[PDB]
Amino acid sequence: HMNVGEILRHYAAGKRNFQHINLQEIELTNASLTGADLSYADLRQTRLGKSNFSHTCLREADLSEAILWGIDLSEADLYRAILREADLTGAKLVKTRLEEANLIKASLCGANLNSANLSRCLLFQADLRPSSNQRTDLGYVLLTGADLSYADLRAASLHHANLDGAKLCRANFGRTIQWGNLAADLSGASLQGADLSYANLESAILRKANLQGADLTGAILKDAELKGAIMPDGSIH
Repeated sequence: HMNVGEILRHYAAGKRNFQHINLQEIELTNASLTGADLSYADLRQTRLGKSNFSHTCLREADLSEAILWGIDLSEADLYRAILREADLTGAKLVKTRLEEANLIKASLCGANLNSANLSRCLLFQADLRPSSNQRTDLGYVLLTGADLSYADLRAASLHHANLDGAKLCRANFGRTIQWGNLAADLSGASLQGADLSYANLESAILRKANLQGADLTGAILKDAELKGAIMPDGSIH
């Protein structure tokens, strides 16, 4: 049941073990707790904008409805963490470990998720459209077996992303007029056995993407860039 001065004093003193601590609603904007162990901690509705939580342990922590805009979570371990409806707009999520995390209704607009591990995460209705500053970067992200049903990925960059076995039902990979009319760019991505049914792939860039075994039932593929893509049947477009 800990306040700002308490945690800042303890961390300054060299304390790193904050497992299970209740920090609900705390404000730590612009501050650093880098390397702290916050496994199993309660960070719900915290205000952590622009803070430095790089290399933190946040295994199975609860950050539901937290304000995490522009947070640095690079290389943090968020294994099975709960980030339901968290605001991660413009967050740095480079090599962040988010395996089996709950990101339902989260905003990740303009976040950098380069090489992040979101294997088997829940991303139902998440917002991954551009922020006012940049498109969302999911280069080399692992989204294997994740569920992104209804997620909004317009203009997202997904170069070499792994979406194998992912559920992408009704996900939006189209252009956004707000951001240069850029479509989602899945160049070189793998979507083997993915469920793309009813997904919007209009003008999506699918060059050299692997769609083998994927379900395209009802998907909108009008004007998609398919050159070199492996089609569901294994043929090369």
